[PDB]
Amino acid sequence: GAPATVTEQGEDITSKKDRGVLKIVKRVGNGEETPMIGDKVYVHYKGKLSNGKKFDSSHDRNEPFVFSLGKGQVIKAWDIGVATMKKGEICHLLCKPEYAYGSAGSLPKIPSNATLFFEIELLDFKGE
Ligand SMILES: O=C1[C@@H]2CCC[C@H]([C@@H](CO)CN1Cc1ccccn1)N2S(=O)(=O)c1cc(Cl)cc(Cl)c1
Repeated sequence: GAPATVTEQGEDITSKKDRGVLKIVKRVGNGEETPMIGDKVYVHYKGKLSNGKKFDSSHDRNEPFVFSLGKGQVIKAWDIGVATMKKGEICHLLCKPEYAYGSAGSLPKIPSNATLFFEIELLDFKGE
């Protein structure tokens, strides 16, 4: 399925080239611009664990997830991955635990040493 495909065929987008964050662009976005550090970004997403279970979805809340990029408000894989996205892009992101919740996990939903899969749509980004 999609998690296997990003694992096997995704691009390593880490600066360290440690295959900790892998990406496939699923829907090509607009032009060339990507958000910059500190921008307010609006996304829709769904996340899955490696046992196949969906653990979260913004779509199901009927409102986007909003954060300021590059500030550690989200897991490292998201600061790295969303920074690569164009407006309107949809991507798949595979996040090894070192770029997510590590050995601690995040109870109740995220176990220890969890590789996470996301589908992310970048709706908008704006400077404040
Ligand atoms: O960094 C995150 C990432 C990436 C952005 C989208 C979500 C948000 C909103 O739930 C949570 N965070 C930040 C965060 C804040 C507080 C505790 C743990 N993580 N998550 S997430 O991995 O989907 C997530 C979803 C759910 Cl339901 C619980 C947890 Cl612990 C994590």
